[PDB]
Amino acid sequence: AVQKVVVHPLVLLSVVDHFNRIGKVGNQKRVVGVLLGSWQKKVLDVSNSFAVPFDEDDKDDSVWFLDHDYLENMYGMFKKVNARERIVGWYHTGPKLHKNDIAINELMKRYCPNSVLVIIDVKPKDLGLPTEAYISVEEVHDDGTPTSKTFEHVTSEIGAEEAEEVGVEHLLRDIKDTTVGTLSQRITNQVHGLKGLNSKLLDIRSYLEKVATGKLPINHQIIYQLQDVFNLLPDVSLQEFVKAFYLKTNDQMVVVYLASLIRSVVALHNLINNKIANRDAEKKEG
Amino acid sequence: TRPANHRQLTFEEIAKSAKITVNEVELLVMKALSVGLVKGSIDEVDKRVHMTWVQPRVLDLQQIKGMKDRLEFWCTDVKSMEMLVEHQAHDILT
Amino acid sequence: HLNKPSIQALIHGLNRHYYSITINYRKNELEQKMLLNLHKKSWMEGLTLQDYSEHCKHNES
Amino acid sequence: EKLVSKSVFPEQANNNEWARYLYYTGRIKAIQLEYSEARRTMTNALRKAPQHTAVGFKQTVHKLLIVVELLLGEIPDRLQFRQPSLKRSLMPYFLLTQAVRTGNLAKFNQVLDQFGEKFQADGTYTLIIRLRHNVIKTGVRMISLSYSRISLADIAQKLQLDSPEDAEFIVAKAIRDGVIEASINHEKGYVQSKEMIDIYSTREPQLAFHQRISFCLDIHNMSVKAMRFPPK
Amino acid sequence: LLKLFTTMELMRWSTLVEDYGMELRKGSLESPATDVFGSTEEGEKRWKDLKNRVVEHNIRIMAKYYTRITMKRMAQLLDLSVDESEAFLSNLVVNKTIFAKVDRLAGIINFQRPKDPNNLLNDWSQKLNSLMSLVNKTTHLIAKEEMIHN
Amino acid sequence: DKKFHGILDQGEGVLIIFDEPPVDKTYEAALETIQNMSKVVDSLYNKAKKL
Repeated sequence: AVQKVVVHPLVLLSVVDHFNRIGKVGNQKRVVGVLLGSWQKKVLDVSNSFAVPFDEDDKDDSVWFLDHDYLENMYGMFKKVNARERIVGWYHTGPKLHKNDIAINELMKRYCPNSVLVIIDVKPKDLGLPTEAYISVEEVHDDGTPTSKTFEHVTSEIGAEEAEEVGVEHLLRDIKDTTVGTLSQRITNQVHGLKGLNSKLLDIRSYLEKVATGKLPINHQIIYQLQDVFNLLPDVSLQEFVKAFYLKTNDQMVVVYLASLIRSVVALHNLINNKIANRDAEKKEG
Repeated sequence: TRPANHRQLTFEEIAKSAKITVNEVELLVMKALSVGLVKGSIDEVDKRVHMTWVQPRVLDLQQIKGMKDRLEFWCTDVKSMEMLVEHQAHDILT
Repeated sequence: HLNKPSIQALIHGLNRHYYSITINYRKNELEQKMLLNLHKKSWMEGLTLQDYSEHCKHNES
Repeated sequence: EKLVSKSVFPEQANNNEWARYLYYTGRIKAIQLEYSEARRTMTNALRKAPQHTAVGFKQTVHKLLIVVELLLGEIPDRLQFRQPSLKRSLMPYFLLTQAVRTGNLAKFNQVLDQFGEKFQADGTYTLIIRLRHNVIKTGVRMISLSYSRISLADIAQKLQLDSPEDAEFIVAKAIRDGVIEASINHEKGYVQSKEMIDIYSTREPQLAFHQRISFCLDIHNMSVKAMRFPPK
Repeated sequence: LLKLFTTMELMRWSTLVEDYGMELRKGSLESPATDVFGSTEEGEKRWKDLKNRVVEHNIRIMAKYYTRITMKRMAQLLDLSVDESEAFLSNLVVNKTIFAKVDRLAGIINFQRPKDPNNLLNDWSQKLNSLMSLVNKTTHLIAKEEMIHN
Repeated sequence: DKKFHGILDQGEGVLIIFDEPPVDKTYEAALETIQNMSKVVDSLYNKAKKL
């Protein structure tokens, strides 16, 4: 299995560049490429990705051509350039999975048994990461249900190395927020977290509506994960917790009051100094 | 069936539901905690059993509908709080 | 001329055998909204209450 | 009172003008039975008095504050009476406070006999008569502070009331008058004072800190706002 | 018996004796009873020590599960007199084996350590963080499910 | 005498024992800072005499 996938910034700019160049000349939905990376103990670290020619027919959903010789030659070239990178999976810019993704995953497994599909969306979404690493799982499902190839999910996160970090910092030095918890950025982040929570809850509610109406199947799994979530609710308004939280709020407010007093005294001292300076300047004027 | 807020279970209620004597409820709840089916705590002075349940359960379409409307209430509350914070901190938001 | 030559490049032959060319970085959105994800901060980070133990310790110190 | 209710005093006024207005509003409120507001306003006016510049204003404010506080059920601080400038002026008020605290109605009557005309000329005779007929409030407040479950008969005995039923009437009137925080249990006839609760674990400390922090931030904003920066 | 001493549930001394006294002390031709629990003086001393171990295990189970068990119920469940049970619990507490606060006035044996406000709010924060993480994971699985069943 | 912490209640007779909350040094520091700032305000009073 793969416990997590780290997609370095270059993979993303390579996948944005491939989508742009293919889209600019002709029009093609989705963009398929091979992901190259190194294996940690269990955390796959994707660093580079190269394009692979890929024609598909959306209508049939079973016709798709992916170069074998082209992929092998590209991998040989990259091994000559840097051999520490072995094939670890494939990426396609298509926002949603596709019915033929399983065959492509098997073809990739032909080159790497532990293949991770990272769906690198090229549409900027303000709520969430741009990667979603998927893996192929064949099981018996235990709970007496038909088994199929499917796509198990693995946590994805975007890291970077020193060189990529330096490049990113140079690139985003004009649209980057200051590092440090300025109150403006803290309040904005809290608002962003509220918005993200609202979006996640809306997605969960839409899925629950679909399940209730029958449009989608009752999982019998993960659903009780939502039940566990609903059990883990804080249960505020308990008397003991209310007293403790009031104690904490007052303990913080006393420090805030001391800070406000210090700020007021400093401001008053500065005002006194400025007034005396102005008066002295006026007196020395004549 | 508890409203998820009054999670405390009276000893009489458990005795009646499970048809177990007054003194048998202690051992029953202890076994439930031991096997790994409940992660709460038990109190004898008030004869109420604290409930913190981790073991999940299968659902029914009616149960799913109830969960869906409860989550709708939760998301409406979250949206209201987000709107309040955003409107009250427009100047500082940036 | 809104840029400056470097003593190093000058010593090794700048404006003598080699001449520098202004390097402009062609950056676009999509390629700048994807790179603001290296450290984007999850929604959860903006709702985590820190920990009250070290928070109290920091306030006291 | 109509003028004060309708007109609004500018916040950015002189401290001395604010003190004079506070004294006037305090007299208006005290004569109008808003005793707590009168006490607060006159204490603020005394606080905002011009350090040591106006003796007479301090004298009058102290006298009226003493009268209003005596009416409200609080025995005033002795430092005021012990001060050098206010001693002779407030001597009759010192005697009045002595009589009120001791609870001797006869002492109050002889105090009025000697300095009644002085109280009149000071414009506080009516308030002094109100105190003469409200003296029992101070005793009830002292009993509330001291005891927690005082029996009605015992409270009547202590406040030299004639009968316990009169004590019950007076105690209920006090529970409204903002003087006591007890709850009579007429089933067994004892005055059960409200049990004290940990204020810190409640929200009141947050409210006090909010008021103080708002004042500090406003002071900082006002200070940085002018800054008298000269024209270069 | 060995399994019973590792299971996290109360074993009553009366029931344990009724079940294992014949098999542990006397034995039979098919049950060769050992001399560990024999009728000799050392046998009785070790039998009392076994009862002490059983009561200690019972008290440990209560401290792990209960929060406030009346003295009467503790004595009943440990198979001991009220005063003797209180003395045993006090001896255990003094040695620091287990945490307890014997409120002799109301017969309360409260086990929970005092809940400092910092720890309570920390537990609330941990619950909220777990809820947020589980919500994100369920959203990821939910997106997967919507993706698959197009 | 600040020995073992607790309070007696002769009404019925018990020896209650508690854990003696520490003191919350933060409030002591805040009070000391308040005193220091009060004396700094006094110093500013000494100043500002020159207008």
